Amino acid sequence: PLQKRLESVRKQSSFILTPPRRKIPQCSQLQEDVDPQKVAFLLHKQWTLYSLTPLYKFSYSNLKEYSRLLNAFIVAEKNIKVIFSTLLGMKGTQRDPEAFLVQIVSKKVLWTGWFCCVFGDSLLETVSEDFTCLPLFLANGAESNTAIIGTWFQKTFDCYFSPLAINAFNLSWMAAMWTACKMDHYVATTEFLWSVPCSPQSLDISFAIHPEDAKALWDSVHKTPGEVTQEEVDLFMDCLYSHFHRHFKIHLSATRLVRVSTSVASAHTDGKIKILCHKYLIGVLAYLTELAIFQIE
Amino acid sequence: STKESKNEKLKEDLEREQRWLDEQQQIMESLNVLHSELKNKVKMLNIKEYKEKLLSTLGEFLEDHFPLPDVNLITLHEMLEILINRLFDVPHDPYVKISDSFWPPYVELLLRNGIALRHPEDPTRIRLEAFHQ
Amino acid sequence: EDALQMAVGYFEKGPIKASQNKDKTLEKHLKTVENVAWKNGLASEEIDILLNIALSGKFGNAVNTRILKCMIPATVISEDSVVKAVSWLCVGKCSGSTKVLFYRWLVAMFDFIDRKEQINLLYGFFFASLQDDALCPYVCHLLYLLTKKENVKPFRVRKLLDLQAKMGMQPHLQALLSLYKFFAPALISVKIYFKNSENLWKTALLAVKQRNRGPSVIPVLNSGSFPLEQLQSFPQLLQNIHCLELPSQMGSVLNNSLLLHYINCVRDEPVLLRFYYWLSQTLQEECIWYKGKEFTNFLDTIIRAECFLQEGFYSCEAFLYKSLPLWDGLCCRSQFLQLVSWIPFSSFSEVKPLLFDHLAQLFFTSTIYFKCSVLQSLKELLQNWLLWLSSMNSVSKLIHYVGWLSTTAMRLESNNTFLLHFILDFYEKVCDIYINYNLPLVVLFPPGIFYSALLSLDTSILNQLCFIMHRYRKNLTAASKTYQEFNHYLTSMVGCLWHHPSFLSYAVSFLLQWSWYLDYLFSQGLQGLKLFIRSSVHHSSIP
Amino acid sequence: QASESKLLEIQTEKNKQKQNLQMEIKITTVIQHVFQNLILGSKVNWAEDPALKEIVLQLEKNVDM
Repeated sequence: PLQKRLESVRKQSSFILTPPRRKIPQCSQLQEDVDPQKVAFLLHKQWTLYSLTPLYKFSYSNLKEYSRLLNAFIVAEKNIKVIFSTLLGMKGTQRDPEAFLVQIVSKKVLWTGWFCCVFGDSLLETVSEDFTCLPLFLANGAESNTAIIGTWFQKTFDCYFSPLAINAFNLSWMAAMWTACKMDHYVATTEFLWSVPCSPQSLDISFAIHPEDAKALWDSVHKTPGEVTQEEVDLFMDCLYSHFHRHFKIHLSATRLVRVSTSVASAHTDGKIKILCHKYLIGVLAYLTELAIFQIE
Repeated sequence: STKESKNEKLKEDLEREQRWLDEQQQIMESLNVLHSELKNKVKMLNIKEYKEKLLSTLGEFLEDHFPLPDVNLITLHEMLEILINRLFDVPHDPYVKISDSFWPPYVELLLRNGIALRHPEDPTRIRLEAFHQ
Repeated sequence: EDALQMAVGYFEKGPIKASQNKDKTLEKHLKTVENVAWKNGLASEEIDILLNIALSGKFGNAVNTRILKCMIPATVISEDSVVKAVSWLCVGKCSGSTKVLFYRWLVAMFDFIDRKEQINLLYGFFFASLQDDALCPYVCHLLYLLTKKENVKPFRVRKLLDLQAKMGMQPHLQALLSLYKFFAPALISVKIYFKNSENLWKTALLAVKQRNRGPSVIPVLNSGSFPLEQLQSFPQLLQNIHCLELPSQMGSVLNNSLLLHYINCVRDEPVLLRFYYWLSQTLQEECIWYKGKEFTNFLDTIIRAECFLQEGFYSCEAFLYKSLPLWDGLCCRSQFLQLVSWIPFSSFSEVKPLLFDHLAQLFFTSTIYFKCSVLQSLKELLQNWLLWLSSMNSVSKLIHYVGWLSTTAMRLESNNTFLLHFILDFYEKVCDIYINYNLPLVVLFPPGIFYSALLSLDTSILNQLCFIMHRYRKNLTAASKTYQEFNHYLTSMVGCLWHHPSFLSYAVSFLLQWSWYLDYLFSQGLQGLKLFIRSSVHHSSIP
Repeated sequence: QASESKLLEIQTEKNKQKQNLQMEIKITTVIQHVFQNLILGSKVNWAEDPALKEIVLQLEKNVDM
């Protein structure tokens, strides 16, 4: 059945094909079904990433039942309440299932969980009808609450959250991706963070570039319009490294990139995401949505 | 030494194989007999026999354990019959008025044991608990 | 009599006259009972007597309490005793603390009652005790274990909802209500801890019997379909195989062979994906956390389950594909090499680029014992593939590849016979394709191994070569260039045989102890040699 | 293989079969509950009475079966 062709497709999945070019996201206003207040609460906040196997027998109707079940589990673990909400307009395609939010309110929200999937169809192409595919989870709150919610979900839907990790290659690619994005209001200078590998804690280089200089350098190293290519990313990194070495005769290339921040969003290797501008928000998710699939497959 | 080790390993694996074979055997006879029983198998009269048996035994139990002392009182059987009849004849008003023929101990007995329920405002009326819903 | 039967009779006689020395007598009898109960347990009959004596109005509250606290079975508990106990509870002349203790005992001794159907018939009497708020938690804990799908009636759901509204969302009420929702979701919209559930009767022998009653890496199992918790015996599975329900998590299926029996034939698509993602992510998290004994034990359990079902898993296959290039060869070598044995049949054109390349990478550079190890793994794979099939180009290419590895390593190790033994054993396992699986395909071992082994210096090598050519001849006569090479080899060994240096040992013994000396060799234990020289060469059929 | 085929066929066939009577079912349920509540209220040791014992076990039967 689905298992056989799924075996074949992950057999074909080898590190031999060239990395495909990616289309630069364009300035896109928030969708009509998207509530500005809900995303405004979501944006300008820190989120922890989690990859998820597809939900088993998940229904969007019995949300109150889920809320009361989580409340019962929490009180069993022990003036708080659990609220389930349905959020429209942030699905990449019609194939991607509807997204929803879970909140913990102390009768002041303390813990928020977001389940979503944008442009994620390969998982949806290899799944049966019973399952719901929202492999992207964003957590914001206390770690104990996150662990409790994860335990409940493991017991209920037969799934786990895996802490999604981002390497230097992916982080550099996404850095180039958002520095390709056009921002009308440069409200945050781009900034990169590094960490020298050493058992005792050592120097952590932070390198910041003025947004105008960064955009000019990007357009200088921008060849294919509306698209980003591996050669563009490599030359971007090479130019930064050459500038750093010309300044200080220090090979930054022998250091691990750990955090990249720009005007629109910021990412960290451990799985920290900060979002500022809505105009590219959706596209952001799509990119990181691929990483969940790449962790599932 | 490898030769011995594999000899006892194969002996253990063979014993496990006979264990699994034996277990799946009775698994097979159980599955086959269940399939045959379902094939051979494939209501009103059964329910009627049960209802009549239950009613006769209930009447005997009532006469043996809830007798009248000696106005004209009715038996607890007739009271239960009136309640059951009104419960299904008038599903929108199953209350029956309490007359002098209702022995007050019987009414209180039906009230204590959750069988009869009092009207929220009219004390002279009681209904039967709808156990079917 | 016997020491205990005297006490049982004394308690059957009921309370006696005014106490002159009767307190001491009652104490002696009660002490004898509890001593027997706490040493090895009580029989069903004695329990049937004493439980109903305690739940009756006879004797005071202390005597009944001690009797209840010493109602520990040595084997099982009769359900008729429990029925009579429920009747005694219905009588009403029982103490409230005694009722609480009896419900606690019924919950604690639930898995020691021989049958529970007649007890489930008393579900109405059990449910009507929810009105009492002193028995409510214990009655809820009992109903949580006793409830089947047939017991979830609309009236009971309504009354339980009203009781929840009266008392609030109590933990026991919420557990019972969640069970009712699981059994009947349509009536609601229109492994759980209970307080005071400490096992007061937990002796050591009762503990060993409770652990014998069970025939986190593994998730804790959470439940007219048969409830999964009630599945505790093989006859129960035999009776209820048709009406089984899939668990919320099937990890407990691994260490519970009862559900494995239904898994073997369920052939359900969704559970396949559910177990695939489960085991794959479990393998990923265990591997990342390792960098060990618990991981080894978990993989051993996986291998044991893999021995059953007579077919390989795919999560393990994907994990091994991902980790083989990164594999050092010594992290969990014992665990890895047993998974390659159970690999699904596939054409020998996609596995080699992804799987066998790193296998050869390790093989050409790792220890000779590791070479014998991977040889055993591949011969087990060949056995499994032939068993499953019972196409031919794939196995032919696999045999050619393993033979190339064989000859290369045979050169590599300065012609060490330790690997030669595994080579020859593998080839014996190969040599029976036509007669074991009805497959008209015979592959011939390379001449390098032929000449290295045939004229080798070890006698057991000569033995197993005689055996292997005898089997090859038997297979050939059972059903072009293959026959020519076989005849050339036969001429080669008949020229080499009737001397051989490997037999000089025997000759020295022949000097220590007769024109015909082959009989002494035969008595030394060369029975394969008789088989080869009597039924294969046919040049001198007579001994 | 034989067991897989047998389970497949039995499952397929099992899915394949898948004013008086209804009101009589309701009345029989009501009578069951009334009898049980009366037996409970009488406080009778029903296990001592053989007929009462074998009838108490007749209760808790789904009439719609």
